[PDB]
Amino acid sequence: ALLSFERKYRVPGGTLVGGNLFDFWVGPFYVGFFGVATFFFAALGIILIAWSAVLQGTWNPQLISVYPPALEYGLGGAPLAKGGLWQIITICATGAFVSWALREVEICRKLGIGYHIPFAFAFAILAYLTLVLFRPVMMGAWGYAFPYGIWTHLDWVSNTGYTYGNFHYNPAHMIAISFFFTNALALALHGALVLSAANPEKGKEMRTPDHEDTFFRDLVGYSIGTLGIHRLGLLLSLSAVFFSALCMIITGTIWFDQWVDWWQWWVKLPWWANIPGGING
Amino acid sequence: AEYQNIFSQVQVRGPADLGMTEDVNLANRSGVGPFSTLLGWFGNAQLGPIYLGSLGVLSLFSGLMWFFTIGIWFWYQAGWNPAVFLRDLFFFSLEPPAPEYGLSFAAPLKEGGLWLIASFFMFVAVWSWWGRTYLRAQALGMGKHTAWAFLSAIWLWMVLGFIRPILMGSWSEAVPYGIFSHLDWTNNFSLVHGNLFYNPFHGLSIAFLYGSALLFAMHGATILAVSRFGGERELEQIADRGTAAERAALFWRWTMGFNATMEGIHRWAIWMAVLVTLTGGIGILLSGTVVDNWYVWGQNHG
Amino acid sequence: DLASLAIYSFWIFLAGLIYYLQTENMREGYPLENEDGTPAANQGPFPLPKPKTFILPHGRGTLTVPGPESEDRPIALARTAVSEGFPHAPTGDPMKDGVGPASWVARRDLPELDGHGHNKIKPMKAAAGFHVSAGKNPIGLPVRGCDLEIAGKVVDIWVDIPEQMARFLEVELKDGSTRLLPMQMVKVQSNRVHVNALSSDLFAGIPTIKSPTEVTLLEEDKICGYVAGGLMYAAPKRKS
Ligand code: BCL
Ligand code: BCL
Ligand code: BCL
Ligand SMILES: CC[C@H]1c2cc3[nH]c4c(c3C)C(=O)[C@H](C(=O)OC)c4c3nc(cc4[nH]c(cc(n2)[C@@H]1C)c(C(C)=O)c4C)[C@@H](C)[C@@H]3CCC(=O)OC/C=C(\C)CCC[C@H](C)CCC[C@H](C)CCCC(C)C
Ligand SMILES: CC[C@H]1c2cc3[nH]c4c(c3C)C(=O)[C@H](C(=O)OC)c4c3nc(cc4[nH]c(cc(n2)[C@@H]1C)c(C(C)=O)c4C)[C@@H](C)[C@@H]3CCC(=O)OC/C=C(\C)CCC[C@H](C)CCC[C@H](C)CCCC(C)C
Ligand SMILES: COC(C)(C)C/C=C/C(C)=C/C=C/C(C)=C/C=C/C(C)=C/C=C\C=C(C)\C=C\C=C(/C)CC/C=C(\C)CCC=C(C)C
Ligand SMILES: COC1=C(OC)C(=O)C(C/C=C(/C)CCC=C(C)C)=C(C)C1=O
Ligand SMILES: CCCCCCCCCCCC[N+](C)(C)[O-]
Ligand SMILES: CCCCCCCCCCCC[N+](C)(C)[O-]
Ligand SMILES: CCCCCCCCCCCC[N+](C)(C)[O-]
Ligand SMILES: CCCCCCCCCCCC[N+](C)(C)[O-]
Ligand SMILES: CCCCCCCCCCCC[N+](C)(C)[O-]
Ligand SMILES: [Fe+3]
Repeated sequence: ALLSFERKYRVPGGTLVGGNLFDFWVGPFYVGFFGVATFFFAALGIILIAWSAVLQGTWNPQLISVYPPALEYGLGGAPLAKGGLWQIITICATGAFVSWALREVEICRKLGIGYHIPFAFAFAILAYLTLVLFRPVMMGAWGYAFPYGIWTHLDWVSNTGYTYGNFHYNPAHMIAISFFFTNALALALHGALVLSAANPEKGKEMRTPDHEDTFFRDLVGYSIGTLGIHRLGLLLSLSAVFFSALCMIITGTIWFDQWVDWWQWWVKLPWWANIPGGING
Repeated sequence: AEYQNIFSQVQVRGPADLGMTEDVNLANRSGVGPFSTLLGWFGNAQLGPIYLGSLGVLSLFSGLMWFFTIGIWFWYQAGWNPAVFLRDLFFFSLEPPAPEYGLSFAAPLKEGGLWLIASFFMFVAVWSWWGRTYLRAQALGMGKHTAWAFLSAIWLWMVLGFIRPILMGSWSEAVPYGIFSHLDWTNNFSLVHGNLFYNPFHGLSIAFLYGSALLFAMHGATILAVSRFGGERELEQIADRGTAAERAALFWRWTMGFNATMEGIHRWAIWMAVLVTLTGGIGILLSGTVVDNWYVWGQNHG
Repeated sequence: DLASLAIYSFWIFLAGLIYYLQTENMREGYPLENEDGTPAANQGPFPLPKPKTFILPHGRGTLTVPGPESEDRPIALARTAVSEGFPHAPTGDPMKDGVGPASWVARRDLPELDGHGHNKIKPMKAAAGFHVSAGKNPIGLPVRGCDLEIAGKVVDIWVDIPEQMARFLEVELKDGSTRLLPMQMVKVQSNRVHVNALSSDLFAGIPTIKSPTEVTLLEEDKICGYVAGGLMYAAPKRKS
């Protein structure tokens, strides 16, 4: 039940709420007040999904789908079988996620480490909330939120995107994507570089970070360095999600037409709008 | 307010670092570039040196030729007018031959020939660049993980512009060189194949893409969180585990019931990333060759 | 069809990959132990991988993992409950004893070396010709603790030579001795360096280094562990 080096870190303290009341572990898992909260929210959420399943009349994981209230309900409550369960499940999700983050904070405090992890996780939570809470509130109905179903959530992505033509033309979406692709590129390179140093050619001694800097300078003329790369991975992944949330919060609110037509502002600039030739003249 | 180690508070500089020699031909390294204090707030301030070498010259020449071939075509489409060039920059497109030319190199310059030329230059640029990722690691005595990882990206690229068009029997199937047009190509590809959301290899590629951002956010944040114990000196933590590697492992064990090591996290990393384009390339390669319509395929599960 | 075969094959591969990855990640810290240090009955469903050996440069030997695990240091903690899963209370002063968030690992009592076999980290005064190149130069500033009292003054920066970065501040105390403070644990301001982790009376207790111009991996761990431990253990002497 403990890693060989683990006991010396399992001291009391670091809790945000409850003092010593929940300051303990179950097997590997730390509990804390927010562990209890996570369990409660997650448990209720999962039970309510099972109830939604019974009302839908299926137990198939590929079929269970919990839909938000239809648009006619606006931002009001809805009967349980008609959107109310979605609404309660969504409060449960939010509670579970935020509790998870706060429990991560208690774990940081006990371990004497920085808070970067739950800070990073809060970006994911904020993206979830953009889709289920902020955007629907700004648009005036819960029904603009996505349903909780493996395939139905994808139907929502497709239907929502094509509401604005080819969603590729959302410029915040272009930036978000560039960060996702760049992030995966940097992840591959970070993983490869460390491993190439730690696992050198057969019979050779482990390489050093000097060799990692060297390899990358040789390759592209620059190395960000061992601190820099971890700063970078963090920035790229959080930027991707920040621009994801941004690209959706502006869609259906400040911009609601076909995204492709947004780009006309550039083509229509007075200095060149009327010059013949090219694609747009 | 506590210091978070996202940007440095104090930069230091010493003599230009010329790097490790090992088996590298030093005659082929440049001098050092400038030092950027701006860059140094976040990463290393030093630029260069870079390794040149004849393979390097080949890749760069070939890559520029690819770029200039597309750019010359763009100027032509703009009627050689600078104002129209900038106006319509994202709208120009160098397109592959029509389906009627099949896989022949017989299409006229203005009607596919130039696409094939640009593509030829791209092909030599990328593969010679791949050679370089291998050879630079070799000369340093390092493992070949970078070249192996790069090969996964190359796989999707090759599938899109080369292998799939060959298997389909025409260059018309390949991607155009253009900002907006490559996006239109992508949307069209999905529409024409019955919605890629029904391709299990696309869903997997997405799981790995999102999973890459999840994992880099986790790993980047963890290392910064333990940088107060020297956590980013990962190679020495692998050789000689410190309290940084232990607190990092325990954060995750306590959170989610399991954890990594300082070496092993980098293996989760490399695989999470490379599986994006590995599964992706498979999904695309099967599209139209074996499966015409993913929705239809999915109805039969097979 | 071929697509069905590809997807089925992929999932088999992926199960194999996850098995490989998880077992690779069990090269440290396993076998799992009870709270008393004996092997736990339940080791889980993944077995340990076959050992691998890292060849270390500069005659430092090798590391083979997995291998016999031991703390190699006394741990001054005791149970607070009659069953597994509760916290273990410090039996002494946890900052002095190096437990909880003040923990250190029995790393090699040698300095990390660069690719050329020289000490990776040096006081800047001994590093030719390293100098501050941007930002407020902390050298000469008074150092303030979380009790808002001055504990000393900065007399140097210890720098990572191959990576060209500030790693520690060297701080001289009232008695003329110095201590190292992790760069990540200080705030350089216009008129001072502020250390939230430690109150001024705790600076003397920062682990010292044996040689004034180098620091071993063991000493770094004890220093960094102690300073970070102050966040929890100096909370009484902090201080809005
Ligand atoms: C036909 C469909 C349209 C489309 C329309 C849309 C729409 C609509 C959306 C996107 C959004 C996304 N699109 Mg798009 N877009 C398409 C084409 C693409 C293409 C491409 C190559 O063609 C790409 C790369 C992308 C990529 C992008 C990403 C920028 C973004 C999704 C990531 C995200 O929001 O993460 C953010 C991450 C989360 C929301 C996850 C949060 C989860 C956390 C908090 C907790 C959950 C855990 C819990 C349940 C645990 C389970 C328990 C177990 C123990 C694990 N799109 C086409 C053109 N796109 C989305 C977006 O930006 O959303 C904000 C979005 O809504
Ligand atoms: C992010 C922008 C869009 C969106 C765009 C798409 C698109 C497009 C795709 C997915 C796909 C996935 N999405 Mg989605 N998805 C959205 C928001 C979510 C949210 C959420 C906010 O709570 C969740 C939990 C999921 C989860 C899912 C998984 C079923 C599937 C793999 C994702 C993954 O590996 O991520 C990376 C994270 C990890 C690798 C960690 C593991 C987490 C996964 C495996 C947890 C599964 C949770 C699920 C079964 C919920 C059960 C909750 C229980 C009741 C507790 N999506 C929003 C609406 N998603 C893919 C798919 O194949 O779907 C069929 C896919 O092609
Ligand atoms: C309407 C649009 C369709 C769509 C159709 C497509 C198509 C078509 C494809 C994808 C593909 C992907 N889609 Mg999709 N996709 C849709 C909806 C989405 C959504 C969503 C709705 O949220 C998401 C998240 C995604 C996500 C993804 C990715 C997981 C995947 C691309 C991986 C990658 O890293 O490629 C980026 C990486 C590369 C292209 C590799 C590049 C390789 C190297 C060699 C580059 C060399 C460049 C060099 C020469 C230039 C140098 C310049 C420098 C300045 C020097 N899609 C909808 C349904 N999608 C790809 C895939 O694999 O599908 C299975 C793909 O082909
Ligand atoms: C911001 C950058 C990226 C990121 C970062 C991030 N995610 C994080 C963290 C970080 C730093 C962690 O600390 C935390 C973690 O512990 O990881 C292992 C986490 C995490 N990210 C996770 C998932 C996840 N992250 C995702 C995305 C991202 N995470 C971003 C791309 C996605 C995507 C992309 O779809 C998913 C699926 C978990 C593995 C973990 C959080 C686990 C957690 O909050 O646990 C508490 C909650 C439960 C145990 C279950 C709650 C059940 C609900 C009450 C009911 C279900 C409702 C749900 C809305 C239905 C969804 C159905 C779907 C089919 C749509
Ligand atoms: C495994 C999945 C991810 C991945 C991995 C990956 N990519 C890789 C590799 C790996 C591991 C590298 O080893 C390789 C690399 O060297 O990275 C730094 C690379 C790489 N991925 C790249 C791009 C890229 N990767 C992509 C993404 C991805 N790569 C996936 C997400 C994408 C996307 C998402 O569309 C792009 C655009 C390159 C940065 C690099 C491959 C470089 C290359 O093949 O170069 C050939 C061409 C040239 C030599 C130069 C061409 C000229 C330019 C068009 C403009 C001119 C600029 C010039 C450099 C100036 C010089 C002027 C002089 C005269 C002064
Ligand atoms: C101002 O003017 C100057 C002089 C500066 C020039 C300006 C340049 C400009 C504006 C150029 C712009 C370039 C652009 C917009 C490029 C965009 C490219 C994109 C978006 C590409 C995306 C997809 C590319 C793919 C998938 C290509 C794959 C290609 C291959 C796999 C190569 C296949 C090889 C073939 C078919 C040749 C066959 C030859 C043999 C026998 C090997
Ligand atoms: C071990 O540490 C690491 C660094 O330090 C030594 C880096 O220098 C880099 C390389 C940095 C770059 C430029 C990432 C490439 C991504 C883009 C935006 C093209 C990696 C991967 C790394 O792992
Ligand atoms: C609200 C979504 C329903 C959650 C169901 C639980 C997730 C199971 C994951 C799908 C499993 C697919 N499988 C293995 C049956 O084929
Ligand atoms: C992808 C990052 C691009 C790196 C930028 C390239 C910098 C190389 C500078 C080295 C050349 C120095 N110089 C001019 C003296 O030859
Ligand atoms: C894809 C999601 C699967 C959820 C399982 C997550 C793996 C956790 C493994 C740790 C199990 C803890 N323990 C020791 C009680 O078994
Ligand atoms: C490097 C290996 C990482 C292991 C993570 C596995 C993620 C698999 C995603 C499960 C969902 C599959 N799906 C629904 C996208 O098809
Ligand atoms: C993303 C792929 C799924 C990852 C979850 C499975 C890994 C957890 C297994 C580790 C079990 C921990 N244990 C018992 C060995 O200590
Ligand atoms: Fe790392």
